[PDB]
Amino acid sequence: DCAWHLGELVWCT
Amino acid sequence: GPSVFLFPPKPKDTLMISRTPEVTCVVVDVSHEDPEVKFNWYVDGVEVHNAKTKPREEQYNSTYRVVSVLTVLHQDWLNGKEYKCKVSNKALPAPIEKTISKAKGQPREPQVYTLPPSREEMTKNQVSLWCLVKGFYPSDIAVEWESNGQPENNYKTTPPVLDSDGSFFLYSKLTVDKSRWQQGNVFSCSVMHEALHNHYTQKSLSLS
Amino acid sequence: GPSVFLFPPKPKDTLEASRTPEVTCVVVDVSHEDPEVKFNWYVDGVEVHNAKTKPREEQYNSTYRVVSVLTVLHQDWLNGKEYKCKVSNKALPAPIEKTISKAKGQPREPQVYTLPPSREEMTKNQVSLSCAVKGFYPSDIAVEWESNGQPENNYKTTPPVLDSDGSFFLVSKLTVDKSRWQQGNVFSCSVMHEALHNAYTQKSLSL
Ligand SMILES: *[C@@H]1O[C@H](CO[C@@H]2O[C@@H](C)[C@@H](O)[C@@H](O)[C@@H]2O)[C@@H](O[C@@H]2O[C@H](CO)[C@@H](O[C@@H]3O[C@H](CO[C@H]4O[C@H](CO)[C@@H](O)[C@H](O)[C@@H]4O[C@@H]4O[C@H](CO)[C@@H](O[C@@H]5O[C@H](CO)[C@H](O)[C@H](O)[C@H]5O)[C@H](O)[C@H]4NC(C)=O)[C@@H](O)[C@H](O[C@H]4O[C@H](CO)[C@@H](O)[C@H](O)[C@@H]4O)[C@@H]3O)[C@H](O)[C@H]2NC(C)=O)[C@H](O)[C@H]1NC(C)=O
Ligand SMILES: *[C@@H]1O[C@H](CO[C@@H]2O[C@@H](C)[C@@H](O)[C@@H](O)[C@@H]2O)[C@@H](O[C@@H]2O[C@H](CO)[C@@H](O[C@@H]3O[C@H](CO[C@H]4O[C@H](CO)[C@@H](O)[C@H](O)[C@@H]4O[C@@H]4O[C@H](CO)[C@@H](O[C@@H]5O[C@H](CO)[C@H](O)[C@H](O)[C@H]5O)[C@H](O)[C@H]4NC(C)=O)[C@@H](O)[C@H](O[C@H]4O[C@H](CO)[C@@H](O)[C@H](O)[C@@H]4O)[C@@H]3O)[C@H](O)[C@H]2NC(C)=O)[C@H](O)[C@H]1NC(C)=O
Repeated sequence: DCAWHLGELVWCT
Repeated sequence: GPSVFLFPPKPKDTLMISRTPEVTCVVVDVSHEDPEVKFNWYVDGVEVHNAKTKPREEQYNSTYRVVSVLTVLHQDWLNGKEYKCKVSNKALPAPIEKTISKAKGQPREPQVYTLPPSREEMTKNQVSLWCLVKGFYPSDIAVEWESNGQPENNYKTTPPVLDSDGSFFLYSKLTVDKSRWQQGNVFSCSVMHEALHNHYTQKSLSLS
Repeated sequence: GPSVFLFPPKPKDTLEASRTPEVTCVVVDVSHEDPEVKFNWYVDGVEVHNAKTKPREEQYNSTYRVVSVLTVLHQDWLNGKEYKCKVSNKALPAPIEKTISKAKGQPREPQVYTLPPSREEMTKNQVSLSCAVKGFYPSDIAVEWESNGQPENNYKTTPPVLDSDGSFFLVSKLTVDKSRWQQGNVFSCSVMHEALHNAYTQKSLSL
């Protein structure tokens, strides 16, 4: 799954 | 004589796959007479060659600043590889060497808690929403606030403080007009750190 | 030649009637060939003669540390008087002067809010009690904790942080065994600052 920060991609496992 | 300063990438750049971390090697006090500088870069001791020299910059004090920049892989940084910058110059009887890397030690996941304003603050024009971030290591971190998908910029965040258990903590304080709180707007504390799942967590706070 | 460093009094010392605030003029890199240091102290330009020299101290890197201490009245410091140390030494082309005073600008009164632990912290071994202090000027402050009239020492406090209105804020975080919180015990954050009534306030927190 992924984390987004204000629309912007942080990281995915 | 010339001196060297080696800077790490920004925490945010190492934590966001969508960004590009870099290490920066700065040679100040380069003389007009011998402006030529040689850079050798090493990653855990192996020489790498993909660095690029930034444009030379003349300084108000009749010296040049020379800067080499080396891009880095997020995981090389986060796995704690050591980056070495080696500077050589005619005014330098011996090459200067400098190293950096992520602070050494077991990464620990921040615990992120949101704290509503005190009932005693409710008299005031504006109120404080706090976000306590504790138990994190290393101390590289980013903390930002938002509401309804938009950045909330009226915040200040304390420097990381070394806690008695060897981790760090800090507080972030977001100040909002009291009517924005009374109106039930949901505000969120966003934390980026390497030891969080996907490097990211969000904790929300609203009128109860 | 030597270098001079001039240090203020402890905020606590200027804020408690019982304590003796002092201002300290430290002279490092004093040579062995020329250990003699002349100190001249001025308070707002007026020379004073009551400073006292500390025992000279060998540093083992070929130099002495030579220190003069000037006692100050609480009101003189807080009224913003300027303290000048002038250092003369045979290794100086001329006397090094330094000055210190409290930081300038209307003092402002800390607003002191104790914040209980988050519900989400509640299944952990210990919990954090927060004493949030904001709106204070100058940044000189002291924060401590206690419970049932006994000191509570297991806390850490952030440095003061300059806020967008030009005042400062900090938080102090006390960690206590969860059980101690759950059982309704009262914990108290004590804050000393010039702009508080009696240079002192105490706020309490309990479940
Ligand atoms: C001749 O002039 C030059 C230039 O003088 C400048 O202009 C004049 C008019 C004055 O205003 C000066 O103040 C100006 O600097 C003199 O050069 C200076 O020499 C100093 C030492 O001699 C050196 O001091 C050291 O600074 C370190 C911190 O430097 C930071 O921050 C300062 C200010 O806060 C800033 O000026 C520097 O550029 C540097 O900024 C960082 O740059 C890095 C690299 O770019 C950034 O990181 C990168 O950023 C990019 C994107 O931007 C990306 O994110 C990358 O991922 C990332 O790598 C970073 O963001 C910048 N930070 C900030 C805050 O902006 C100190 O750490 C260091 O301390 C250590 O060493 C000391 C011993 O010397 C110890 O006391 C100490 O404890 C430490 O061990 C030094 O204090 C100055 O940096 C330097 N100025 C410049 C511009 O390089 C020169 O000295 C003078 N010569 C003579 C003979 O008179
Ligand atoms: C030979 O050795 C000496 C001694 O050094 C020690 O011994 C050797 C063996 C080494 O092991 C060292 O590591 C040891 O320290 C060297 O002396 C050093 O010189 C430095 C300058 O070259 C100087 O650095 C400057 O320090 C300032 C801060 O000093 C504070 O904090 C330091 C470190 O945290 C501490 O060591 C100092 O003692 C001093 O501590 C404060 O002392 C004051 C006054 O006593 C205390 O205040 C009083 O407290 C009492 C109660 O005790 C009472 O309440 C009074 O009311 C109150 O006044 C205070 O509590 C102490 N504070 C702390 C935190 O502990 C820096 O601010 C300064 O920076 C400034 O200047 C720079 C430009 O000039 C700027 O870059 C900067 O931004 C600032 O403007 C300097 O960095 C060291 O202090 C000094 N060490 C000592 C012990 O004096 C010597 O250099 C060396 N020579 C050679 C040739 O090798």
